[PDB]
Parts: sequence; C-alpha cells; structure tokens
Amino acid sequence: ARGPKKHLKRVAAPKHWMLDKLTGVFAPRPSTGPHKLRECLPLIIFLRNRLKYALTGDEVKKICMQRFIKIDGKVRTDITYPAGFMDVISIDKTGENFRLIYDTKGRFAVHRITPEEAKYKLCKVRKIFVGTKGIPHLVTHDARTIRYPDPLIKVNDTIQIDLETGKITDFIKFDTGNLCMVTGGANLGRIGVITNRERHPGSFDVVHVKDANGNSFATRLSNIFVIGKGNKPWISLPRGKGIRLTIAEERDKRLAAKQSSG
Amino acid sequence: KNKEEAAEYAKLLAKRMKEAKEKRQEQIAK
Amino acid sequence: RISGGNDKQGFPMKQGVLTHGRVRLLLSKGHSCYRPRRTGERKRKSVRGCIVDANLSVLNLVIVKKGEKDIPGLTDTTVPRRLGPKRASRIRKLFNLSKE
Amino acid sequence: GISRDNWHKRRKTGGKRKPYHKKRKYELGRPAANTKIGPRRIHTVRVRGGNKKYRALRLDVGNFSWGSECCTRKTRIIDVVYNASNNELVRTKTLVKNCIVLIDSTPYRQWYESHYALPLGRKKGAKLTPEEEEILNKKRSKKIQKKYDERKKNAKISSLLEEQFQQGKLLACIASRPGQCGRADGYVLEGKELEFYLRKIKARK
Amino acid sequence: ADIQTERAYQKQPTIFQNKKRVLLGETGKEKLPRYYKNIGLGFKTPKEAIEGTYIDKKCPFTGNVSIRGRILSGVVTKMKMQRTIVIRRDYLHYIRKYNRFEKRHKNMSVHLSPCFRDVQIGDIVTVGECRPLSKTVRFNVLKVTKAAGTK
RNA sequence: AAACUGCGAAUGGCUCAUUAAAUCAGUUAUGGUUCCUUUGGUCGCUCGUACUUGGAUAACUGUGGUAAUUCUAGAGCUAAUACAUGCCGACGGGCGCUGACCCCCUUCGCGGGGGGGAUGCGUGCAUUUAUCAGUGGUGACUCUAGAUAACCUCGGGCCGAUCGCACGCCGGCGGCGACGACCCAUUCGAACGUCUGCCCUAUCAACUUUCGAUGGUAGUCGCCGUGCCUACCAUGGUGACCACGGGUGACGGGGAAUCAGGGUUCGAUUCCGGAGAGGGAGCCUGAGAAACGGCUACCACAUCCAAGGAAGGCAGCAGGCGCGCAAAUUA
RNA sequence: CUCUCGGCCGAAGCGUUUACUUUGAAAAAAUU
Repeated sequence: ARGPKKHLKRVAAPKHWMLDKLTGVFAPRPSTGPHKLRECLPLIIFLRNRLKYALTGDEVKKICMQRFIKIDGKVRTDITYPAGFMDVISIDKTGENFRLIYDTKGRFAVHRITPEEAKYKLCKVRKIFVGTKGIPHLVTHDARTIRYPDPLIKVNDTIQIDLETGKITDFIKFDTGNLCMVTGGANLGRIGVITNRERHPGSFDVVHVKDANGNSFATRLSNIFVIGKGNKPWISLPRGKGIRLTIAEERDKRLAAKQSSG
Repeated sequence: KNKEEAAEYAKLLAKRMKEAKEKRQEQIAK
Repeated sequence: RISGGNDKQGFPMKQGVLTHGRVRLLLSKGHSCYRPRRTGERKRKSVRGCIVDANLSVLNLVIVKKGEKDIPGLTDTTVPRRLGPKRASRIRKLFNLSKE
Repeated sequence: GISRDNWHKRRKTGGKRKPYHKKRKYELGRPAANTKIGPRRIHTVRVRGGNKKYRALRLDVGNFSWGSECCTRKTRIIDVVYNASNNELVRTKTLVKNCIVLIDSTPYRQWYESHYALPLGRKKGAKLTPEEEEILNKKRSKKIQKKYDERKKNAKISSLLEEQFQQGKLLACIASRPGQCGRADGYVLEGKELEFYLRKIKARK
Repeated sequence: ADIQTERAYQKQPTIFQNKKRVLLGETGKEKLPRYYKNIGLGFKTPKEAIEGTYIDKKCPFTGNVSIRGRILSGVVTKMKMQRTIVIRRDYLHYIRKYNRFEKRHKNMSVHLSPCFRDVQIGDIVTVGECRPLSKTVRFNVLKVTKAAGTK
C-alpha cells in the first residue's frame, strides 16, 4: 500500500461479530478509537445485528444522529465507533443500559444492566508514568489518561472509575486470590480466581486461573482483567457466570430445556 | 481544577508516605 | 505603460523573461500565465519574452497619466458604480472614523 | 535521488542481489550540509512526517561549556584546526560534529574574573582599565571577604587553559550535529582530551 | 596508553574526566570512574568490564547497547576481525518424507567485547540479540564457557 | 449558482511481468523510529488597535489573443478559519545567582559564629549542549521526573484577532457546542531488524574485494539502527552442510485434486502479504506516493494541425483489434 | 538435588550439555 487502509472485507472481519457471508463483500471497519480493531464491537453491528432496532445501515445512521446513543456518557454519532470491553452503552429514549462484556464463547454478550450500574466502569491499568513537574499519570486499557492516581495503583490493577466525572473512585490490586475475567486468547470470556502467577523475565507472564467449578486454565498476563476483590465481582455478570460448559453438558442442557418446555 | 487536583494529590501523598514509613519503623525494629 | 500582450500564436508574456521569442518554463502556483489544476503540480508551458517586438498580436497598455484633452471612448466616461468595502476597518478608513 | 537502502549493496556471501522493488521515498538521502564559518545562513527542510530539520550552511556563533565548573556562554567560532575524519574538511573549514574548533574566550574570562576575582590570561605588565580593578579589587564586607577567601582557596585551573588564555583563543569540541540542528554547540576541551588534541595537532605539522 | 590508538579521543560518553579536584586527591590515586551496568537476565557482569580500561561503545556491559530478543549459542570458529568473531550454529533439520535428519549450519558474526579474553577456537559462546551494529552483526557476546574436553 | 478556503483523491479496482533467503509464513524486537485521524490528558503554570490590526486575490463587470486544450493575458471591484502582523489580562508575586547596607552572640580587642536585606540578572512547556544528585519504572537505560549554566534558528515552536444556538445574573460575570492547536498517550498503520523454512542445475567449484567486499574509529545523510555514504585503518566475509552463477512453462501463502498411509500434482484467480501501471529515471504536494484515472525528461509507439504548435498511457467497467484451441453487454 | 536470607515454604546454584518425549501458552477468516 501507499497509506492507511479504509476498508474491511467481510470474511476478514473479526469472527465474533457474527456477520454472514452473503450480505456484502464489506464489513463495517471500525474507526480509530479507544479500542483495537480486532477487540471491539462497532456501533452499527450493535444497533443492527445484535439489538435489531435497525434493518439497514441507513437506519443505524438515522438512529445515531438523532443523538440518542451515549457511550460512557458521551453522545456518539459515528456509526463505526469502536466500543469494546466494559464500555457502557446508554439509550435514554428507550431507557436501556448495557455493558459490552464477553460470553463464555468469546462474543460480546447483550448484557442489560441497571441504571445505577451504568454510572461507572472498570479499567485495567496499562501504564504508570510521571510527567512534567512531577505529576503522576496512568493510562488505562481504553486510552484514558488520569492525572494524580493513588500511589498504590500499579500496572495490571483495575480502577473503578466514575463516568460522570472521569476520576478514580476505587481500585483493586493484582493479587493471587482475586476474581478476574479473561479478555483474550483461547480462554476468552471465562471468569475465575487467580491462583498462581509465574514470571518469565524478558517474556510473557503466565497467570493461572481457577474456575468456580474447579476447572483450571492459564493465560498470558495481557489477557487478565481483574473484576472483583477476592470472590465477588464489582459488575454484573452475564447469564453464564464465566463457566464454560463443554459440548456434552451444553447438549444436555439444551435437551433438558427442550424437554421442560415442549 | 489544576490547583484543586494538586491539593488532593498532596494530601493523598502525605498519607501514603506516612503509612509506608510507619510500616518501615515497625518492621525494622526487630 | 505596457501591461503585456500576446503573440501571433496567442501565448502570453511573462515579466521576468528577457527575450524576443518563446521559452518553455516549468510554471507552478503563484506564477502568472498558469493555473494549477491540482495542489502541487507544475506544468511545462510556452510563453513569450517580455520585450515588445513586431512578431506579435496585441499589446495591453494602460494610461497612467491623462493628457489635456479627452479620448472620446476611453476617458470621458464617468466612473461606474462599484462594490463598497466589507471590512469595518476599511469602511472606517474610507470615511475617517474614530473609536466612538 | 540519493538512496540509503540496503538492497543495492551485495550480500554477506558477496553475491549480487536483484531488487524486487524500485526506490521508495522513505529510503531517500539528501545532499550534505557543508556548514562553514560566516554570518548566519540556514535553510529549513521539510522531512518525513511533516517535521522540521534546520540545515545550517553558514554559522559563526554557538554556545560552549566549561564542564569543570559548569558554566556555558554564547560565543563566536573563530577557526577549525582538526578533524578526525578528514583533513580536507579542516582545509575547507567545515563545521561538523566532533570537529576541533578554536573560539573567542572573552565571556569565559569575564565570568572567571567576575566570580573568583583573579586575573586570567594576563601579562606580566598587567595594565588594566579601571573597571578591572573595580571587578578584581572591589571593596567587600566581612562575610563576603571570608566567602571569597574560601572561594579562591580552590580557584586554580590547569596550566594549559592558562596558556590558551595567554594566547587568547580557546579550543573546543563541537558536540551537536549542525546539518540537522542549525546549531554548533559544544564544550571546551580540558584534561587528557586537551593533551590528546594538542599532540595530534602538533603531529600534523 | 593502550587506549588512544585512534585518530579521535576515545572516552565513555557518560563519565566526566575533567572534575576539579584538590592536590591531596591528585596525589592520592589517578583512577577514572567507569560506567558499567548489568545485562539483566541472570547474566553476571564480568570483572574485566568493571575494573578494565578499554573503550567499546558496542560492549553489552560498558557500551550503549541493550540486550532484548533472542538468546542463542554457538562455537567460536574464526577470530580474525577486529572486536567481532564468527561463530557456528549446528542443528538437525527434519525431512518428514524420509522421517530422517540432515545436519545444517549457520554462520553468525557477533561482536566480542574486550572484557572476554582467552577466548579460543571451539569454546561455547552465548550471544544475545541487540540492535543492528554493522551490516552483518546483530548479536552480542554475553558469556563464554570452555570446551568440555579442554582442561 | 459561481468562486476562494478546508478535506479526500496514498482507499478501492485490475494484473502476475518481475522477483529464489528475495517475496511470503510462523516467531520475536523498536530499550532504534514516524504516524492525518479518533479517543483521553494539557491549553491565566511564561513576570514581559485589543469593544478587533494590514495588504491583496478570485467569483462578478469590461476589453482581448490563438487553427487548436480543463490555454489564458490586461483593466475595474470586493471577502476569509486563505495570506500576514500583533496585544491586553492572569500579574500579586514566587524561586535561583549578584549583592550597597543593617541586626545579634562570643572575644579586652583583633578575630570568629549566625540572620534580615535595597539593587540588577534569569525564569513556563518544546529545541540544543554541558554538568550534578538519586519521584516513579524495567529483566536490563545513557528511562521518566528533578537541579544548575545558557541557547532557542527571520526559510521563525506553543501560549485562540474564528463560527452557531439559548439567553441569564450583579459596566462586569456566564451554558452548550463547531473549527484550530505545540506536546504526551491511544487507535489505524507503516518501516527497518531476529530465528526457522523453497523448485531445477557442477555441461556453474571457487566467489566478494581497485568501482564497499567483511570489520573498527570519527562523521555525513537519513524518521530512526546500520558500509547508507565519506575519510583513515585492519584483511577480512561466503563455500562440496553446494557458495557464486544460471534456469524455472516461479509472485508467496491460506488453499485444491487424489487418498489406507506415506506421498504426487495443482494454487494467474475473488482472503492475506508483495509487485507494477508501455520501458527506465527524477520529482512536487501531502501525515502518508518516488503516485502514473499527478507532474518532468529520455526511449518505444502514437493523436490533432492552418506546419507555428498542442495533447498521450484500458495489467479500472464495458467495448474493439491482434493473438490464438482458448473466455460474456459499449445494459 | 541442595545452600543462604524472608513467611513446612518463597528467591538462588542448578543437576555436564544435548538429541528425544510430554505439558502449557500463543497461533486470520474462508475452505476441510
């Protein structure tokens, strides 16, 4: 190429968007924003494919630029605006609130939340640095810079932040025995408590996590988002509680649900 | 907002340094 | 004063070129005798030298100081109505206005 | 134009390789800035990313440092005397990085006499304008004369710097790179570096 | 002085050699402070780098390089260049049609710091990846062990 | 409507000629670099006409030239978030050097020990250089932050002479936005490196090295690492584990046919990466191109002509000729 | 398999180095 790309082919789109093959040759191509291209759900896919208020992209544009959709309390009219993990979507006209968090299968669940839960969000701290005139700054996973954080907050810790103002309100350390959710890799969407973090200098750390059913799985340190302190999550969880069922028990649950109703 | 945020960071830094030093004399006096 | 003109094939005159014939110059934005179709392009174009000579079609010439008797189709016509200035500063300067 | 790509050169085995693409604008080189001594003439260059390079073509003034005592002053470049890369650049009086320069010494002598109140680079006759007896031989108070006494307790510098002040022009090294900066900053030579550059200069002759 | 063998004055850019000192310190000892650091991956900075006098801007311990990326090994094969050696890495390549192996080799030019003396042909060298230092060198010597058959 | 200004036209589409450790794939690195935009931070942190600055130029009017073009010339106007220039205020001070004087204690006194200070100089974030000490970080910094001395480019670095909507309190105070903006982070990248992996050929066995081949030192150039280039040195670097050379009816992969298994053949072709726009080469503008539905030459072709001149690039969609065994509609 | 400092344990030297084998992480979709 001679410069940056503007198009996303539909088969080359992220698979967890759940787009089909025959609607077009193109996928909605997320704008630049606080989330990566491969780790976000654009607003057009949310309002059309998942939530089904709209039937076309033109109807998505008509919804969005009537100024109805807030992402983290800010009105967005970009139809391809990249929304990602822990982002709060508020529709004040229909009175709906959502958090973009993952299913046990690694797809952004339609997770409805309470309007008091939509006041805040959680962020994973990605860097701590001191800037000019000795002013400490943190940078989160969603491109937020906060000046003057708590001196106890470190990288990989999780801040509980207020969307009305944007300041630090509470925080959770990275420690063995805290609750976490996996935001990348093969264990995307699973939830469990951290049991062992092994360190590899000059390389990636590997965190071992144990499920509430006793299953154990490892990930990298980049894929760990600490959610709750010890055992109780600080946000609402989806219908599955991070418990990945195997295909056998999922078939059994489907058959029992078909037997009970019908 | 600059002078306000400087004020709360000054107070928080004072408290954090106090707790750290108190833990330091409590551990070193053994 | 000789404000310009153009030759037997219609090619205009550029001020800085001191010759009788035609030269091919690489003209760009800001030069006369060229208008760029695209931001940043330069075109090689023919132009006549600035020295007046017989091998030519029209001289564009401007009266700078009027004589004593008038030209019937040039100088005796009254001034036409034209646009007034837009800036408030230049309105003030035209009419000698103060701060109040 | 000038291309600073690695694919026009041979391989590690010495065989020649065929280019798979033509020259790119991110592989460009520009003509060299041979900065010389003269009144200020510098040209700004638009570079990669819309940023700015300053290409100095004629410079005569920089600032230079005594690091033994951490004092720098804005002064004038006088001459080029040594270059470890090419003597043809000494002959052409080209300012580059780490070219050995001699510069005017008036602000440094001025600060030394206004601070330590001792004569510097002065002859045996020692004929001074009355401002210099005002500076060197002022009237002070008890605390001030005491502080000046412990200030001149260690106000002795090397004999080579004395010899250059006797001569009148100081040797320095240009530490900035002037074709990219538009400046010819540097530091005054002292110590083993100074004896090295003196013996290399003498060994040229 | 076994140090100033070039046409420019060789010095470590971070240390200052022109401190203004008293006569008693002058008559005490004429030793320059030396800049050194650790290649911190469990690699020990050798004593010949800490107490030495050489100047090498491409030395891992005293120069201006950082070790990041891969860490490999080789056997020293040629030592005829100036502050760089040519090592050999032997390996087995599996041809899966035949289910067999062939022995292959790669020659690698690495920078040898002067702090490693008594490096012989056939001794095992551990190199770490740095930024490009010349046209063909990308790795930098961090450890030497002798061959197991040599006493 | 027009026209100036801003943005985009570097995406997309086509083709597979090149190209054999090259491309590409998996893996790592930028602690060695740039990045329009989005998103977040910063934007009285500088101690030094403003209740608003200056000159034009289009569109428009009017006169024209040439066979010819998305050719343009002269004259009369008139705008700006175009082009430029340039304040007030916050503003009271603080801090670091210089320092005329003044105060206290000891000493018989000299002498010693400790404070207040008028006056000048400098100051904030970027740039550049030198020095000192050791908030926060890494696996490791010559990291980040701090202090000092200064510098700060006239082809010049920030510190808003910009536009809309609702209007309200005690001439002064104000809420939403839009547009700009030095820097920091992020996003989308890109670009250079690491390790391993490719078909045939010895009827290619030595190659590279004056003309950079392999390494060192200093620099130049470059966005940055680097023989990238220059100067001086050393004589090095690769090879029967097949270098160097040549060929390929060779773009590479994901993939396809077969299928007990191993394999064998195919992958120009819709996804990903690369390359090219007749062949070469060189630029401008821009964050980004060595761009070709940009420009400038030469080479090969080739269009118009009043013979002076002017214009060109379907390996885009259709369509045509040619080629052929071989492939669709100027919807 | 062990020696030191910190709460039976954590850091450290590994034990000659391999080849081999297994586990864990990480690893576009489409196609299968």
